[PDB]
Amino acid sequence: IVGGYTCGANTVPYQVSLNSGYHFCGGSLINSQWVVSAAHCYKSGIQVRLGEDNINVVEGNEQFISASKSIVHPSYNSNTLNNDIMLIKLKSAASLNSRVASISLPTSCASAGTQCLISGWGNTKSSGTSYPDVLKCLKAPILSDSSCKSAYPGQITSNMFCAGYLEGGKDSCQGDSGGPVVCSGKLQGIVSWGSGCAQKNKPGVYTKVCNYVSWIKQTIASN
Ligand SMILES: CN/C(=N/C#N)NCCSCc1nc[nH]c1C
Ligand SMILES: [Ca+2]
Ligand SMILES: [Cl-]
Repeated sequence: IVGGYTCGANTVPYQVSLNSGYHFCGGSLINSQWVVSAAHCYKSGIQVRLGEDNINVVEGNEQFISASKSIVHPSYNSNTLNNDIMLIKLKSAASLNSRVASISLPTSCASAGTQCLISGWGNTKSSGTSYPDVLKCLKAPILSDSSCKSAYPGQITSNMFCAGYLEGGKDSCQGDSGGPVVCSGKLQGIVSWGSGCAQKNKPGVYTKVCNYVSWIKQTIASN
């Protein structure tokens, strides 16, 4: 997260770190046994880390649970990033509490202007590189479809929305991938892609989760 603030330990209790020897992607807990992330975060050997603030220090609220099953969206295209969504089933149910909690799926799609909370352990600099160890937060509005398409001509599908600031300075970045965009207690987005981070007229591009709710519920019900 560039131009954000320190969330505060366990204030984003649905935020997960995906770990393969190191944090490499975020995710969102949507029930005791399932995480939503980006398809582009897919790899084997995933350990899901919940109750995390400092990902380099055991602080006392962590649950470390291995993935049993990953499911990349059937229609994921790694070239266009269309349908950038993946489900991870945990080997055991997470123990749910104030610091480890599922986030609600949307019943309706969110609209441009809706303020959202974007979070992750990604890079904090526009130019150069510094990884925070504690979770960073950004309040960002959803941008209009027309702005998003003007910013990235030829690239924005019906499964994508822009959120952030066309003036730049405030964005998601490298390592925030797969992480949540929450708007009024609902998971409306997944950190998917962008052009650099926090550049003028190059806002963050998010997976539009409301399009995927029936696939998510169907998949959970049979897996
Ligand atoms: C992560 N999504 C973003 N939000 C915004 N801006 N940032 C876009 C670039 S981040 C770095 C990168 N680019 C390709 N692969 C990787 C890991
Ligand atoms: Ca920790
Ligand atoms: Cl529009």
